[PDB]
Amino acid sequence: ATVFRQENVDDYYDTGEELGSGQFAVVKKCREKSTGLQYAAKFIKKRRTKSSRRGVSREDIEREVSILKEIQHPNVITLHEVYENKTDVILILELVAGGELFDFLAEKESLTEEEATEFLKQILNGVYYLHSLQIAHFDLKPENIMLLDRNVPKPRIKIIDFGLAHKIDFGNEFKNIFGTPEFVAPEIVNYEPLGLEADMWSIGVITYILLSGASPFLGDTKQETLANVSAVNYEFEDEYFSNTSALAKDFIRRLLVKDPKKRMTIQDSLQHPWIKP
Ligand code: NA
Repeated sequence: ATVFRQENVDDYYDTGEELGSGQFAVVKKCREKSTGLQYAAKFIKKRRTKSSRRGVSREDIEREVSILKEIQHPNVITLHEVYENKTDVILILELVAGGELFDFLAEKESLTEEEATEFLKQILNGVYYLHSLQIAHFDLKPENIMLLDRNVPKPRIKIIDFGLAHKIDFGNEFKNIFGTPEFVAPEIVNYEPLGLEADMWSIGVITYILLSGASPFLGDTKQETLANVSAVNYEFEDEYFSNTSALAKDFIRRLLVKDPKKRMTIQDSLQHPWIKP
């Protein structure tokens, strides 16, 4: 998939407001001239020279593009097209316009656990699909859980940002993953082999924040946060978890496990009685 479209994107699309700014990536909304349809345009700066640390290596760009090219599931973002100029690879992606799931839930007046599980189940449906493809996201956190559109009765969740996604064909991959300290699994912290299990840890962190609004492993410095992850230093603070069901804590307890091989699997969690009683 090395040679992308080499036309001027401005010839086929108009681009407007910024939607996100990753490092080495900016996302602008855009409208395809030929169809009227709107999309997100992710501009990934190529490093262009192996010595340059301003940009993303081609290998990383090709990895995200071929993982996106493979997936097609209602709970996962769709890739429409890819362009490449002399500075950027441009990913034309499905426009996800409902904002962050947590933003949306922040505006709810109330949230039972029951309501919370119907949004969480969507996340699990999309991860299940990814893992059935032996694809690990590695960057699962609230910023990458979007709503297609909030103004729908029950909105639909979209998993985004496949910049760390990997096909795990050997049962582990061995490389350093630089994710978000609060959500990466202990094995990412300790530069050990990584698998689908790491996403399961991240899911356990999300569920925690989702039910308490507190971050389980968050410390006063980046290294303390990492030390908390690796030590599995978290507690169900009664200040945040007094009215939280036991079945919910058992769910969380089985995902926040340092030994990945003992961590609950995606299909186990879909069968967990907190998810389907
Ligand atoms: Na579905």
